[PDB]
Amino acid sequence: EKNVSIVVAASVLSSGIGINGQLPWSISEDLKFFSKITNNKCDSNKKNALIMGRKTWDSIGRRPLKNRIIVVISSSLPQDEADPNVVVFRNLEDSIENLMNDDSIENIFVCGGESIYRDALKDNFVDRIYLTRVALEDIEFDTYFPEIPETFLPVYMSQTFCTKNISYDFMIFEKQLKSIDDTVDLLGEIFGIRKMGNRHKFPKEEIYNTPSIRFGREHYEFQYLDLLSRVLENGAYRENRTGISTYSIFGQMMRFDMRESFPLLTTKKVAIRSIFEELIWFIKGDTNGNHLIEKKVYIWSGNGSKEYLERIGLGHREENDLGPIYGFQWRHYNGEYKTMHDDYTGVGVDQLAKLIETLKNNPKDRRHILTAWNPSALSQMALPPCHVLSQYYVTNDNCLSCNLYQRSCDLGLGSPFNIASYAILTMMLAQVCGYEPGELAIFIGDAHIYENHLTQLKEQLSRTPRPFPQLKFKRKVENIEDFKWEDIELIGYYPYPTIKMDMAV
Amino acid sequence: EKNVSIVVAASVLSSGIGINGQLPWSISEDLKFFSKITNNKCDSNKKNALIMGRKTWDSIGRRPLKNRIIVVISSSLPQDEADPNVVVFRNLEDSIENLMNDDSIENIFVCGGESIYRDALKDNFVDRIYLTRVALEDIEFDTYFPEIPETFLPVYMSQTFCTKNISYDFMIFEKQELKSIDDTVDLLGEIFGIRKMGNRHKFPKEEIYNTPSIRFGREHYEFQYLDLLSRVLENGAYRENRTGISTYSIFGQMMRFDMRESFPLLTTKKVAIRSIFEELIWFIKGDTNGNHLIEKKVYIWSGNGSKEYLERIGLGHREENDLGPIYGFQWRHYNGEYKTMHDDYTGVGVDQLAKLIETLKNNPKDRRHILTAWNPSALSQMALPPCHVLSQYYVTNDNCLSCNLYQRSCDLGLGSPFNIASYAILTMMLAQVCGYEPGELAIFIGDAHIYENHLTQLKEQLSRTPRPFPQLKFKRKVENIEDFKWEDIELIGYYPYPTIKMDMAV
Ligand SMILES: NC(=O)C1=CN([C@@H]2O[C@H](COP(=O)(O)OP(=O)(O)OC[C@H]3O[C@@H](n4cnc5c(N)ncnc54)[C@H](OP(=O)(O)O)[C@@H]3O)[C@@H](O)[C@H]2O)C=CC1
Ligand SMILES: NC(=O)C1=CN([C@@H]2O[C@H](COP(=O)(O)OP(=O)(O)OC[C@H]3O[C@@H](n4cnc5c(N)ncnc54)[C@H](OP(=O)(O)O)[C@@H]3O)[C@@H](O)[C@H]2O)C=CC1
Ligand SMILES: CN(Cc1cnc2nc(N)nc(N)c2n1)c1ccc(C(=O)N[C@@H](CCC(=O)O)C(=O)O)cc1
Ligand SMILES: CN(Cc1cnc2nc(N)nc(N)c2n1)c1ccc(C(=O)N[C@@H](CCC(=O)O)C(=O)O)cc1
Ligand SMILES: NC(=O)c1ccc(C(=O)O)c(NC(=O)c2ccc(Cc3c[nH]c4nc(N)[nH]c(=O)c34)cc2)c1
Ligand SMILES: NC(=O)c1ccc(C(=O)O)c(NC(=O)c2ccc(Cc3c[nH]c4nc(N)[nH]c(=O)c34)cc2)c1
Ligand SMILES: O=c1[nH]c(=O)n([C@H]2C[C@H](O)[C@@H](COP(=O)(O)O)O2)cc1F
Ligand SMILES: O=c1[nH]c(=O)n([C@H]2C[C@H](O)[C@@H](COP(=O)(O)O)O2)cc1F
Repeated sequence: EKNVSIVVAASVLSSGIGINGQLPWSISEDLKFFSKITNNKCDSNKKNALIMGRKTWDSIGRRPLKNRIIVVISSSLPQDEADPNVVVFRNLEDSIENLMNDDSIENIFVCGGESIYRDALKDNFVDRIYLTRVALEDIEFDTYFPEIPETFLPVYMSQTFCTKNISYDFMIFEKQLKSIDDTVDLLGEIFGIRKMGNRHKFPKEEIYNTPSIRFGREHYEFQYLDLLSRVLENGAYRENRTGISTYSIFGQMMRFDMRESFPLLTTKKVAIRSIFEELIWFIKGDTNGNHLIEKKVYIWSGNGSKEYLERIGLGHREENDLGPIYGFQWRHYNGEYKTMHDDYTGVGVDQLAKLIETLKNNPKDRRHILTAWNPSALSQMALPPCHVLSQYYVTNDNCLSCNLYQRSCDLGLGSPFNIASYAILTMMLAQVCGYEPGELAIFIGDAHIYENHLTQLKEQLSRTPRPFPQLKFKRKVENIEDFKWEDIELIGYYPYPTIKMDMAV
Repeated sequence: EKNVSIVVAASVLSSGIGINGQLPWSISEDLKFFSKITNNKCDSNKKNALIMGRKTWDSIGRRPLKNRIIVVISSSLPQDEADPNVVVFRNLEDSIENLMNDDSIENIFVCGGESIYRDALKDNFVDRIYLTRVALEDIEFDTYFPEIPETFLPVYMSQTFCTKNISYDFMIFEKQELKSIDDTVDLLGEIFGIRKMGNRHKFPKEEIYNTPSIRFGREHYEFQYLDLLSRVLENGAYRENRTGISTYSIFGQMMRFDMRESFPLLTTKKVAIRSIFEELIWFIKGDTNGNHLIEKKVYIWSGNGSKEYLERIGLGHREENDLGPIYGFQWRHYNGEYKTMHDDYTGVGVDQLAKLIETLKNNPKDRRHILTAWNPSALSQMALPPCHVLSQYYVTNDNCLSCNLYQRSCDLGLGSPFNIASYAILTMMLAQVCGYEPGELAIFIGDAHIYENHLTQLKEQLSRTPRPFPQLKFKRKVENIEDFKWEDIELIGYYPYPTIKMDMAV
């Protein structure tokens, strides 16, 4: 009685694993993972057994795998005894004799074959599942990994990795002291909200995304879903300037890798083009909302209407003249603002240009900072800056990381946009300055969920995350303002359906 | 064979537990903790046994404790059989008969007596220790808890709690003698190098981890600082900076501290709290004259305000200690045209602090309570660009004031404890002026680094197990935030480890 694990690499949506007798992809790291997971053993005087079908045995050239024993399921292959590293059985059931006798076999791996997978899961021989989720779906398959039965639950989901612009994930499925916890519970019974742990309660299972993954929430999309869960658990019900009240907490953070993937949420289709258009609108220094409306981007329409402007005391302002906001403090900080039609070339401090110059002239400098919080101009703005401050860091291996402090975070609408936007901005700065993308950390003050999003976000929490996509630039620009939407290629983005959520004005 | 736990409340330094036959303090929550930990059982048809000495039995009025069975060790008390809730034994060894027979006893607690504690530890009967550390040392004791033997290791240390301005901690000591996920993660980290982000944030090795036996119970929020030190020592890249002293640096970290039940002043090192207050009130008043700090015997800004340093950074025209428009000039006169430190700036610039107070007490649920010091127009005029760059403030529904701080650059040896204590004091001042209670303090850090001439010192600091945080109280309620004086601050129950000298990088 020992352990049996399926090892498979399947596509993310349709679970395709093969085409015309070979693999539909070439990922070296996935083969290295197969090797290390099938060689992983405890007793040096024992070997592991790798069960595979006959066509799979043909796929690997009919040659043995070093240090392991291959078990081929075939009804026609001659039961040869010459090779002690390869043995043939007439059916999968008889081949499980590695359990009964043969104490020199430590662990068993079901290594390939749609038929082998299917009748190993149907016969309930499988204890564990090592699944490599590959983000390739618009290709041809003829062999599929069967659907994982409900008796299995996921216990691990790795970060997204990238090979040849292909995103992939690693997941584990499993078939399914107290004294410290008791003392903490007693202290939390004695002290009420006086104990800070009671103010940061762990989210209940009903609001926790994929709860069976307890210790292996490595995929960095969990940094967003778990913040959603924390707000749902501990969020105080509070009113704000809009008619829609929120559930709010104060002081949170999220980390995202940008070396091996692009942090665009997969549990919901995100409008990446509107994000890019808003970001390039910021970079060019523009505050004219009509330039966004003309490009079919309407995210600033609510905060730039005649009624809203007259209500907040800017009735003199033109229709979509948002005032000195993001991109006017970026390029013309402390500049005397008049209208959106005037020429501001030369006035104010160009934070972006000085930032680029310092990033490529003094990388280890600790002052790479871009701010939008200008107390002298807050009254002239249609909306004070939400993503308030950002800092940039050049690693010793020439990667560019970004920190963002955001004073107020609409988790339903604003947060995915902010994640993708500052990811794109860090990538642009890295290309312009000759670096690679690093990490993205977002520090949040008032993180809140609007009450008219509760149905939506909870729905989003029911969807198990998929591996992040990749984002590449088609050309190397000479100035950061020259980026165009056609220059951006989004590779391997297979999200869940769109979740409509109304904005609070 | 069942579990045996000592339960004791002792002072933080000398381990005093009694005086003149009674307790040297009155902490209700600690008695409630004793009750809940001695009543905690699994079988409803069983009871717990509480072993105590005879003088201890006199201290509690010689009356039984509800739902439990008291075991009194005495050589003269009559072995009465009338009370089934109290039983007497002639020695501690015979009283351990609860193990051999009496299956109605689930757990055993050694509940008091210096002699009982001492010969229960000497006889090696004790499995666990529940210790309440009380921060009271300048009083008289006649009864002490014996030294914890080396066979015990701490596994839990709670946050600091406050009762009647007295700080205390809860700790657990234990006597000592799935893997699939870990193996898969290790294999992925072998395949991918620094390509796997986990390998860029490696868990600190035991040799640089403060009190390593506390694995799952690092609740004391001083661990938020020591663990950041450890993370920098583990993953910090060796980097040069504008000073001659290189650092080990990482990017993107955070620390949380409670301010409702304690004051986050580090205990693993004696911190100059007076200099912190003086610098903070110097900021609040709008002052940029370093001589005003030097006159009060505070020399933290001398290095960045010398004639040589000013001439070196291009401010040779500037007077000796004229630091320029820095912290407290952007607070009170933001975007104001700076001349010298002697001129009158009353009215010029934006008074961020005043508007912050007005908005905090007029619109508490507003999401724009922000104080910034990063002014790109004035960076060149500053003797040093702002480190604690931006701060935001939040009013909870229960009328508490919490603070978030983004800090672009963090000297963990010198600057970080000062920043923690300083923004704690500032949040408390704002809370008193606006009529709230102190809440939480979160610090978000960009370049968190350790200067290489601090490595020995901080390592020394990492060898010291943290003590409970002290309390900080104000003696009077001021009418304006600028009226705070050093005499107005009372620091109660601060018993730190000795000072660790560390030189500043200019
Ligand atoms: N992405 C991944 O992880 C993997 C992908 N693949 C891909 O999948 C494809 C091959 O898999 P697949 O098409 O399913 O072929 P198989 O690997 O399952 O091999 C099938 C053969 O196994 C024997 N066999 C299967 N079931 C039985 C049974 N119940 N009794 C007796 N013999 C049996 C038969 O051999 P016989 O005809 O001699 O009787 C059968 O022809 C290839 O493209 C391969 O590259 C393969 C492995 C892993
Ligand atoms: N902070 C805390 O957690 C606690 C503090 N305390 C404090 O400590 C003080 C009292 O404790 P303490 O002074 O140590 O007195 P004790 O509680 O240890 O009681 C001592 C008595 O126990 C009996 N005894 C002890 N050892 C033996 C033995 N080997 N054989 C027979 N009898 C024995 C003797 O009783 P006899 O003379 O009858 O033979 C002895 O006089 C009080 O101030 C109390 O408030 C008490 C409990 C807990
Ligand atoms: C059966 N098969 C197809 C194949 C391809 N990718 C997979 N990926 C996964 N996650 N799981 C599988 N079962 C799997 N199977 C295989 C099996 C082994 C090798 C192989 O060459 N293995 C070498 C790998 C050498 C190296 O890259 O280090 C080894 O030593 O195990 C190739 C294809
Ligand atoms: C022996 N003793 C002194 C005393 C005081 N503080 C301590 N604190 C600790 N952590 N551990 C001790 N052994 C301890 N002992 C005691 C024991 C019980 C009670 C007592 O009144 N217990 C009630 C608690 C009453 C309450 O609700 O406050 C109970 O139900 O157990 C008081 C003093
Ligand atoms: N289903 C989806 O998740 C989804 C699909 C499509 C879009 C799309 O715009 O294409 C979308 N995003 C928005 O509507 C949207 C709107 C505005 C801002 C930024 C902002 C400016 N002022 C704001 N004031 C408040 N209260 N809150 C905000 O967020 C913003 C960011 C995003 C969401
Ligand atoms: N560690 C101890 O035990 C200890 C004991 C006593 C004192 C004391 O001054 O009494 C002390 N603090 C300082 O020396 C000190 C000095 C300066 C600043 C702020 C600052 C301004 N410019 C800085 N440039 C750099 N690189 N780094 C800084 O921190 C600062 C804060 C603190 C530490
Ligand atoms: O980039 C943005 N990110 C964001 O989260 N908001 C949300 C935050 C808040 O829910 C709302 C307005 O913030 P406040 O009402 O505090 O002024 O806009 C707006 C943006 F433009
Ligand atoms: O309040 C302060 N906090 C702080 O951490 N420093 C340290 C951070 C850094 O080690 C040094 C100079 O920062 P920088 O070289 O990035 O300008 O001052 C200075 C302060 F005044």
